Amino acid sequence: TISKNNKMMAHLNYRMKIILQDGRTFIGFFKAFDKHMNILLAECEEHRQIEEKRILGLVLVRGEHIVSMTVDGPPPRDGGAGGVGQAKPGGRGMPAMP
Amino acid sequence: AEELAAKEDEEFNVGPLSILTNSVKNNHQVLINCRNNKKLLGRVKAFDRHCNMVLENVKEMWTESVAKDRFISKMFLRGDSVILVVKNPLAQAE
Amino acid sequence: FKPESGPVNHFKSEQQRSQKNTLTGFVEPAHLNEFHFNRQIRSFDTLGYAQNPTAESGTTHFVGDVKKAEA
Amino acid sequence: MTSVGVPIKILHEAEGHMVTLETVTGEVYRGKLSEAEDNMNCQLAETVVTFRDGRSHQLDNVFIRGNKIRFMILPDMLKNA
Amino acid sequence: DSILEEKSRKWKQLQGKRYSEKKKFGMSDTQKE
Amino acid sequence: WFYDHKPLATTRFVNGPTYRKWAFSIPQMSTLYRLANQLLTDLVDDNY
Amino acid sequence: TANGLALLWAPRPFNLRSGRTRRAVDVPLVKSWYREHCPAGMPVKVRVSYQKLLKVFVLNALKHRPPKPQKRRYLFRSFKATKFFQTTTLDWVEAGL
Amino acid sequence: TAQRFSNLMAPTMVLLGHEGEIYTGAFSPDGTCLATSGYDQKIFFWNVYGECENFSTIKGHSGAVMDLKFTTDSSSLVSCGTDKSVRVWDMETGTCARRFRTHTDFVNAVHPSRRGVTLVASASDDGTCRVHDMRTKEPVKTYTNRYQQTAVTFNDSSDQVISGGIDNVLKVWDMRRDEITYTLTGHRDTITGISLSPSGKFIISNSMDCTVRQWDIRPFVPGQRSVGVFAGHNHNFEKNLLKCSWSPCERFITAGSSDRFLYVWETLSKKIVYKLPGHMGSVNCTDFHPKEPIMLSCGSDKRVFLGEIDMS
Amino acid sequence: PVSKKKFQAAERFLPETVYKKEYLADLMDCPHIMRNVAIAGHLHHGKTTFLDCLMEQTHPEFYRAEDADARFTDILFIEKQRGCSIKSQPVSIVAQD
RNA sequence: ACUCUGGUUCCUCUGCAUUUAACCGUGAAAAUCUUUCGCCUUUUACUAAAGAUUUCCGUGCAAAGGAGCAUACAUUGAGUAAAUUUUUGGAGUCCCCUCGAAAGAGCGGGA
Ligand SMILES: Nc1nc2c(ncn2[C@@H]2O[C@H](COP(=O)(O)OP(=O)(O)OP(=O)(O)O)[C@@H](O)[C@H]2O)c(=O)[nH]1
Ligand SMILES: [Mg+2]
Ligand SMILES: [Mg+2]
Repeated sequence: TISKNNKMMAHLNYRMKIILQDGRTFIGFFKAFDKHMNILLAECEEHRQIEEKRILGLVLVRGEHIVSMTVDGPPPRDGGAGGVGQAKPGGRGMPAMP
Repeated sequence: AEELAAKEDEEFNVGPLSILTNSVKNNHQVLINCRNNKKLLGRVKAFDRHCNMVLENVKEMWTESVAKDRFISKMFLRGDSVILVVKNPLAQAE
Repeated sequence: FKPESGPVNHFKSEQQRSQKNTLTGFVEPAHLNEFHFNRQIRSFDTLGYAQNPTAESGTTHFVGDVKKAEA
Repeated sequence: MTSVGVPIKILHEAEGHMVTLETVTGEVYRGKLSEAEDNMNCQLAETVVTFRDGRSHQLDNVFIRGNKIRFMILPDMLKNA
Repeated sequence: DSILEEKSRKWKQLQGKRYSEKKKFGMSDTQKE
Repeated sequence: WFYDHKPLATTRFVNGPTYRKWAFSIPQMSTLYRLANQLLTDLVDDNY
Repeated sequence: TANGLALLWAPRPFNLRSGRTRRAVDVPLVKSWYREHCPAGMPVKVRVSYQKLLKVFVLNALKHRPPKPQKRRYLFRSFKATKFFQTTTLDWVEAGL
Repeated sequence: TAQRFSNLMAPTMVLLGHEGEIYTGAFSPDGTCLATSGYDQKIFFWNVYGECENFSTIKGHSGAVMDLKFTTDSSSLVSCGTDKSVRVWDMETGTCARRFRTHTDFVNAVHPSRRGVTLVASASDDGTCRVHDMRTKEPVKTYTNRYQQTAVTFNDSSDQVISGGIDNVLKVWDMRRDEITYTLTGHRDTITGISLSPSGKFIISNSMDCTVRQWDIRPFVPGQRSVGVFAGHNHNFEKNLLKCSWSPCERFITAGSSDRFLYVWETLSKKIVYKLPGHMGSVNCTDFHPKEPIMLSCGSDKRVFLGEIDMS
Repeated sequence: PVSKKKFQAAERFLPETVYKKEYLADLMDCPHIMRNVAIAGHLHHGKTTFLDCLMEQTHPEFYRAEDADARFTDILFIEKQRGCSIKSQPVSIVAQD
């Protein structure tokens, strides 16, 4: 998946939950990475067991400390176009009959 | 890409890695000491400069203290955990 | 399509009673397939028979020398 | 320059803004990132250090070695660059 | 068979000539020589 | 080719028989610039 | 290289190496001559004719009106498109006669 | 003033812009739009309401589009043509999601599976029914019949493929057996269209013999499967593949007609309820709006007629 | 009433840019990362035509003619006609070092 | 992994080429109307300027269809291939005090 360059983006912009080697859990929208597995998380938060929450912001995690990451949530979200004809109202002309 | 994955195997004829070289081709069990303070005893069937190995027919033992052990049919070991590899005197050539 | 009730004029002929739009019949625009239209002309011209052009043709499936059409 | 991954480029655009970074020993430094490097060595001006016990000091400058940074909090606007 | 066999031939010929590539929509706008 | 009717029309230097575009080399353009010289202005800029 | 450096300051079209073709009628071979000042010795006959040609040019350019973005009425294509006209190739003096 | 039956802008609407014989037309199951195509190869989309503006026009076929159906969730349009190809058009993207390039002759009809995994049954002048699964390039099933097949549908459970053609007999192919489990015999001439009732109990099948026969396709039937025969319409020398369709309440049936009239029959009595004039050539395809009493009819005259009917 | 008295260039729309506009607006809060720069010199020493390059780099749809200077910042029609910059025009852009 | 297409040259149709400083035209015609100058026993044909519209010889691009020539599957839009201090070849493990049934946590301390 990730870093297979034809599918580099395989989890980009997903909401992902990141576990660090100190046992912290960060959560955020994973939207960049590096060859050193550095990652940049937008709208990031941290979570701990009791569940305790804190807001961080745009977090850059140095890759050295990442244990693992998982998909937490979908990316945010929002017959084509053309045309030639017209569709004025009308009525049925009566034809001939036998 | 793969050129430096194939050229690698020259130095292992003579370097300290020879205990792995003999462990493979003559099929000696080796008692690979690892981090986690655990011992793996098994026949290496491949290895590399980084000291990865694939182990057949493994006995894992440690103290938990009371002795506990686990049997693993096949394993890949990441070489960064390898402290110390020993040709086990409790085994032989096979 | 409910038929007109009552008798019919003795004086007017069937030609004169007929539904019409011009002096001689009911002209109306049409859209045939150009290929099949040409096929039917040439069958009538060359063979003497063609498939019937009428809408609601009923039993009269062939026109012209119908004996050849069936044979 | 030669290409380098987006996280490092964004770090160079975090220069001149306030940042917060936590070191592997646990201390949290908030300051203004006056310089960054491709190895993510950081110079913080105007720094406030927060120890894990919650005490704090001001520090006029700090250099933190790149491989001793656990994570940073960049500013928000860099998501538009 | 043979009655359906003849009808199978007829349908092949009629459809092919009708939907011929040489008669699809836009063609027969001949160039003056 | 200098005195053909539509010179170069069939060659690579012009788009084709419709004769709508041309793309010359500097040996061509400089030989032509010489041959035109009796008709051309000596002025190098509009300031005159 | 010395020739290329010369072409850069050449009169148009020679500062171009590429472009669209023009109609033979469009190319006014002498127009550069009367745009610039009349040579010092030319008779009054000639000096006046320079001014008069200049006047035509100034009147043309003053009353330009740029061309309408409108449909191209191809008269002769509409003629070529009917059974009544055929095409061939002729010597110009034959077609002229 | 007069009675009204729908949100149509007028009791009859005439939709204009096609450039050739309109062979096929279908409503979106959600009722928002309808799609129409034919010899002009473009596929025109029309809103059912308001100005009925031609809001989109898909292009891509290199041949006449012989048949055209929406998938049941309305997210995709299946279409097939004389370019030997079935195509699935994504509605939100307007783009060819899949192109089942595997038929060897003209594809006459297409029908998507009603539910479950999306499968596309198709029938062709190569004599084969094929069922294409979106997930594979290769077809799931190829059912070689000996003679050209002109019409196809699944059953409602999407596990039998029903087809008809030059041999006049309808085949019913059972997709777990890969055999014809039974045939429906009774048409005197080649079949031009087959359509499956909303409940799936019945099919109609139109034929060049100028009859529509209703067949009972339920697994058990205690006797003869021929339910009834409708008549009134006519097939002319153009030999168009005149389609047929079901009212969404099943009380009414339609078929295309060469006599210019849009025919509606009542399913129970077999009486003609509507024989609407107004086309000027073969009414090739007819369909009902899925939620509201509106009739679609598509002519060889390049005209589409939308209009209200009293579905009493 | 339709007195087309235009005397300066005016853009109906915002042009596209390489940077997002929101990044420009947000950089305004940080005076460490901005510079206020005059460009000066003699007449016709290339000032405006230099700004044309920065415009072309930051605005993908910005058109430079192959044979005339765009002079984006000469917005007055008299500056267009006189061919010289007459009044100073500011241009704020985001640019990478 | 999906659908997307053979190059060239030519013909013809359709659409667009108004935010003009300026330019579809690095060239340059004719007409009509309104007005003002000069011819003049009248009108036409005119003089030479303004303003407003037209016609005519031409121009560009996009898109579609066809017609000739010789012939090639890649490639577009969507998306592939480094064990020596700063990341991806281990400074890792183990043991006491505290709160608490429960398991962690202190810049806690020790090997
Ligand atoms: N050779 C050459 N000429 C240039 C270059 N840049 C600009 N010019 C020309 O120099 C003239 C002046 O360019 P401008 O951009 O108008 O210079 P400017 O200084 O802004 O003019 P003012 O602002 O009015 O003083 C024009 O004729 C340009 O074509 C250049 O890089 N090389
Ligand atoms: Mg300037
Ligand atoms: Mg008189």
